[PDB]
Amino acid sequence: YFLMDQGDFFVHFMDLTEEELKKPVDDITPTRLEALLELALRMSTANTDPFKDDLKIDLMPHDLITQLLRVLAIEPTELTLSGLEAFSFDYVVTWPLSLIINRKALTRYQMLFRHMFYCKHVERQLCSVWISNKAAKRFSLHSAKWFAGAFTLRQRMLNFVQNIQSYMMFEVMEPTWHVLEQNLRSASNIDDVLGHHASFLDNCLKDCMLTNPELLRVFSKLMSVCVMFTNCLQRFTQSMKLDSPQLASSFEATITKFDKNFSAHLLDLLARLSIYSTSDCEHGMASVISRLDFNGFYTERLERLSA
Amino acid sequence: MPREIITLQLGQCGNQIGFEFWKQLCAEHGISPEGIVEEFATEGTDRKDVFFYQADDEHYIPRAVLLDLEPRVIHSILNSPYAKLYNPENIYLSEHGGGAGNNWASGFSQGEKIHEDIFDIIDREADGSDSLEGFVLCHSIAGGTGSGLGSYLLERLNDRYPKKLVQTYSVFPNQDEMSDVVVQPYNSLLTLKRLTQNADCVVVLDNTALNRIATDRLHIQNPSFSQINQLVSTIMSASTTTLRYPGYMNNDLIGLIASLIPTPRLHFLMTGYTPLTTDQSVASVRKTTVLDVMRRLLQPKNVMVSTGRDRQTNHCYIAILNIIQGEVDPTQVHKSLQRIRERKLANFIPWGPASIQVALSRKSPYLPSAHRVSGLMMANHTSISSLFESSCQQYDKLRKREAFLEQFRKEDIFKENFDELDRSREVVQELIDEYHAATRPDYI
Amino acid sequence: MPREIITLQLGQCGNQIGFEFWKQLCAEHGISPEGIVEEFATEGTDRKDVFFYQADDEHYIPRAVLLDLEPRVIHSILNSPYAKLYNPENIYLSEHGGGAGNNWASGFSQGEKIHEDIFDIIDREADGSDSLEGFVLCHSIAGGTGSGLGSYLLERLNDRYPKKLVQTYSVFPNVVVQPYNSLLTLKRLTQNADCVVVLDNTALNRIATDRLHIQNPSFSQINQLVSTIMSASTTTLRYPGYMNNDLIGLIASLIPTPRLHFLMTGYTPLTTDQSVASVRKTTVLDVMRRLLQPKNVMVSTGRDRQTNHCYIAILNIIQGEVDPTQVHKSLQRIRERKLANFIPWGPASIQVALSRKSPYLPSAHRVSGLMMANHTSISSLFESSCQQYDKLRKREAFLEQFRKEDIFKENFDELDRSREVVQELIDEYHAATRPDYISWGT
Amino acid sequence: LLGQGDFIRHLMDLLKPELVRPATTLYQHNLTGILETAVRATNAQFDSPEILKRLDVRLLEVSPGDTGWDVFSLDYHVDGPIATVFTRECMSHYLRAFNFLWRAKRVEYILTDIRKGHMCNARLLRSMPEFSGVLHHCHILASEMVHFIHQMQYYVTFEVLECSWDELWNRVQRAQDLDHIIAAHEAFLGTVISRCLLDSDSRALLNQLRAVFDQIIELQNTQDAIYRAALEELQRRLQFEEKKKQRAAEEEQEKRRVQEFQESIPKMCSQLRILTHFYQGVVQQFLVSLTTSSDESLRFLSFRLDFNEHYRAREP
Repeated sequence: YFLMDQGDFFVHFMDLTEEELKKPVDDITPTRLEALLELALRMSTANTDPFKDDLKIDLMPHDLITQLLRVLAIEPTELTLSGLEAFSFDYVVTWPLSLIINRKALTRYQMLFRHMFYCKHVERQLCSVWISNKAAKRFSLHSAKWFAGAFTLRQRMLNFVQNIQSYMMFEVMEPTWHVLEQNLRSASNIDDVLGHHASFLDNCLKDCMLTNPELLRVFSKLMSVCVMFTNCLQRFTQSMKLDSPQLASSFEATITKFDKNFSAHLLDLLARLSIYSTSDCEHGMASVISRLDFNGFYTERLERLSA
Repeated sequence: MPREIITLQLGQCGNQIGFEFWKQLCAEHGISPEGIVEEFATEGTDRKDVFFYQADDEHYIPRAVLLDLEPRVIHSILNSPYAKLYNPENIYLSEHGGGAGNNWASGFSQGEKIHEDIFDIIDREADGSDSLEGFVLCHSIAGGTGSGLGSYLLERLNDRYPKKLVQTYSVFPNQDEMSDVVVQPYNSLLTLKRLTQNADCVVVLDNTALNRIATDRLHIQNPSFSQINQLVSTIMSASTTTLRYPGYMNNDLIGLIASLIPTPRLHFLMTGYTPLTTDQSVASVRKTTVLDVMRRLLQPKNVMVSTGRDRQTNHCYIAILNIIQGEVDPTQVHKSLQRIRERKLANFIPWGPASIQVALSRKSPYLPSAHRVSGLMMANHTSISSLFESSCQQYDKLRKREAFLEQFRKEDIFKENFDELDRSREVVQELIDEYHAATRPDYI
Repeated sequence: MPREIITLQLGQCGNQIGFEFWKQLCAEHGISPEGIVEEFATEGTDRKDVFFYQADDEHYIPRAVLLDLEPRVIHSILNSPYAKLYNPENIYLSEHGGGAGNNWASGFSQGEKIHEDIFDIIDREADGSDSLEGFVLCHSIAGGTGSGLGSYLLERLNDRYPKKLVQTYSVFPNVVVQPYNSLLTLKRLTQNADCVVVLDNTALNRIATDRLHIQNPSFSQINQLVSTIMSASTTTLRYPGYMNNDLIGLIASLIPTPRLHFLMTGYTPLTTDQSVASVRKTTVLDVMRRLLQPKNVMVSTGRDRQTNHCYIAILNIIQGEVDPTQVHKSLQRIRERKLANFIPWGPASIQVALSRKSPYLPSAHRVSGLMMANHTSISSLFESSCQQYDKLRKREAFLEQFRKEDIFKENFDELDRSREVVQELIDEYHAATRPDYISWGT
Repeated sequence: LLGQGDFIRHLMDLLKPELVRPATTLYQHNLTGILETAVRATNAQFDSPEILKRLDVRLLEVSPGDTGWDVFSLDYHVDGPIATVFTRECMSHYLRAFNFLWRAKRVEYILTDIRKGHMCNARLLRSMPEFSGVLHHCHILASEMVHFIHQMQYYVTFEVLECSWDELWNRVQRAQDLDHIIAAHEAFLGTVISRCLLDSDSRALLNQLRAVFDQIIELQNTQDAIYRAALEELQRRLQFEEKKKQRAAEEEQEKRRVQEFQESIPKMCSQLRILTHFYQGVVQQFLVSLTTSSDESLRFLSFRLDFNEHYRAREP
């Protein structure tokens, strides 16, 4: 549920709550969210889990990025609120499992689930943008000059997001799960089990870069740039179908500006990761740079921006 | 939520491929030939609804419609062990067994004439699928029924489901062998045009390449159609392994389409499988390191597509997706990726986003795998344009000499003029030019 | 007090429909072909006094009278395994094997000639029934006995029991005098029948060919479908509950009143036993969508671009293990999506009744649902019948046999009145398509 | 609890000519005979014999201004272990739930009867369409009210009855003590009472449901009277036409009847429009009252009834 190990349930929840979570906080019915999640669990492979019904829809008290920044800076009328932003999984604990499961780990897991849901929504939006961008393939290739840049930017952003997501999923969260399993297998007492789980959680927190509100802001900026490009492409597709804000104002110039902003945010995140790798032996930033610069399209850009 | 795929079989070769795919799905899902679910496959955690629709006895019945213009393949499928596996209401057999006569125009006319029944079956499948993602059209570009009727069915599906992903299993004609159908080049051009204009993605399955792979790797002298059907079934199971096994990323066909097709025009992704060895060749527990798996996928001898190695144009892959089935260490996959990036084993598109994906998935528990780790490569590369150019050359050889043009002219599509064949040649040439630009820095 | 229903079977089609309905009732109550309750039917979930008569030896004798102008069908029924199930004293057959000669007037004359036996059987059934709700007349509108004798019996039942509902199982045609017989049967259903259930032969054949994959479907399949539909009509009477289990109430709910007696029938699932429906867990939403599919309608209504057909009233009898929350959700979703166009001149009549199937009947579908709806599309069939009647009348086609009858020996003013009534009914259903329909002329 | 079709279906079908009479004219023997005929015609005869022995017709105190429909109700007696499971409070809650369900069923049946009567006067008397502008104005509002009623009926079927039944069945499946069984039965009764607008703050909701049913009944009675009067006028016109066909006075009588119908159409249209306005106002007021309610079931019912903005385009 929280880590979306069962992909069928996560896909079903995304499909059912695409129009429900995307609605505002008071415009998205929490009962409707729960019903859509239940339908996702029933109509997905997660029904194979005996405790698949134990999961529920949860609403965060604040934005995930805002919470990450506030926690890092430790010692909602002006920010848009949406059910998609607040969508997450919740779990109840019953003693002595309630005496074992606490709310600090629960808060970390809920933050991870909300971040994963936002990333999945961004990837789905990029795929939808590229799918509607395929109309130029069936159309004349010489009447897509403005859309060529938009399609190229959508493909580049989707590929970068996919590579980053694959690297993160296989190196940050997966190491935490493996550490949890191995150390709990080596745990004999309550203290040993707590130490195992805490080692896994601390490895996850350290590898997820949950200490820089500037990094959270940069990731939010990149996601917003991708969303604006997708919105502009969707508006163009809707206008073309009928013919047959800032992003929607211009077709290619706005797409270029959004791509530039997203690339700047990604480069800032890469530089911060490289600095962390240089200071803390932390190979996660090097792996992220390699993943984004596999073909050297952005390897040269990152190297030049380092200077 | 299931991401349903409606398997459409067209022509004799298409019907054989569809029957093989249904048998492979039943075998992987522990479904008996009559459809009955095996006792060992009842408690699976795989998304069985995603890939197959169970029958009223919890019996995996593939949502496949077999359409053929001849009764021989239909009778063979209905007499096959998987006859009861498929639902009877989804199988349509044309009473007129005269076929298309190896003519794409005749096949298109037959598909248009049977559009009502085909459309009814497609609509029944769509209303019967809760979250249907799309339909897969398996047809042959060399035959008449497979080509024309495949194009007709694909156009009907594209019009009826614009929100559904469109994947086509197009059998390309043998570029090295003189096709027994003289109108084969025109039919291949028409099939290519239909795939380029109305299909979101077309996967080329070359029968000549399959025979070459069987002979060179399996030491199969003159492989039979049964061998080709079994290979197609194995390939379909490998392609649907990620859909069957709930993983961490790319759990839906929409995601697979997005990751496999960076260019809407150049959305054709070629397939490679490994290991490709005969059962007689017992390679002693050959430990496939992730680097070795990547090398095998990139190996031309493991590619099931005959793409011309033109030295004038430096072809490169627009995107690469590697699916490893079995117990694969993600650390091993990451080390292989790092070593491959260091060694430049594959040239990426210079005007395409950096796309190299590695997905970890588990193999089917009911299907015996001799290799603990298996690897399949799905990549969108400009090298397929060499095959498109070869098909265009064959079509031009038929069109310029008006060879086998009597069959096309006898149909309404080419009675007045050869605009259909000319459009087919133009679409193939346009795809080839777009692929050549994709190999060039000016693709973006 | 039991609530018995009297079954009147007229013509070959009517006799077949009645026999199939009796066989279905016997199977649902676990009654053998001889009418005796099976050992496994001692715990039957349906009280046989509701639909059948009980003999002194615990033998279930259905309260059906088979009237046929040809002895072949009577002999076939008496040679069938269900011969001992039916009481020999409740069936009257005319000794003169001349029939009606495919003439509505001759059929009416023959029915008047044999009125004594049919009327005596009806009187005996009514006196022997404690709470007889009404009679079900199953016949064909194009045949001779079913049309003429059916109209005569309907008029006699309306005159003797104006307070008793007259339900009819009219087999709608897909005979040169067929247009005249169809017009006469439609007029009789409109003027003397409280409800006429149209069974379109063309629609049944289309459904069978589309779903059963049976090349050149036989009349046996149509008869079996009619039997299944009639069993679904009485499925609402099997499960003790809240609402809508009276024959008159069912008439008022499916065919708004005796004036609006044209009601369409719908059955789901329409699939053979050999075709495995792909593990589609039958949801109330899916069942409603299947019933709402035009191909699942058992009435062949023309797709007229001039007339906007709409549903007047809908009564759905769902038999099986059904969760009321799911049923309510399906009804709500259909209303929200406007899946069914309700008559704008009347309240949206959407009723769903949860009923339990007979314990002795094996059901391939876990949940089944029968839809009886009064829809404006029945007027398409009425318009086709009126056009055929006008075409035959203008050329005096197949009028020689009618002229041979005393009713049409002098003139065809009765046929003119029937044609006028059919035109009035068509125009009334057209007004039903308009919101002004409630106070249309009213 | 009105869980199925047949039994109370036959009961109400017999009661249409029986239970419409005043409750003071209601007979215990007559109600018992109707119920026995319904049971023998339904599965209640084949139901549990203890249940059949406990199913009885219950009537309250006779007061002026009521009918036998609101008095006749089905009661399930509890004795021995059944008495220990259903106490006097349980019996009173069951009686209240049965009365509410009977009222809801009567409202739904009245709506269905009105719809059928309109759709059938569309067929019987549709000889002359000159009164086109009259029926639609009342028809649209009557359809809105009927949709509201159907939404309420689906809400009453599951938000109270189905939820309580599921809770009680699960509790009975997990019952290991008599105190646990008593608590489960009390919880099921309480859920039914709370969801079915039986509280002291929901007296407004019950009065609104009764008023919607009464307005539907009044509109149906007015429509039936108008249809009967128009059918009588049409019968007189048809008699004059038949006399003319068989053969100036007939022509003058027909002209006078046509003029009278044209003049009276405005009055019938005004009554229809008044009923339409009343039904629309009732629906809007019910939606407004439910909007301020804290119950999620009430909010969901209002949202379902206003998803298409049928009551929201009239009550902003």
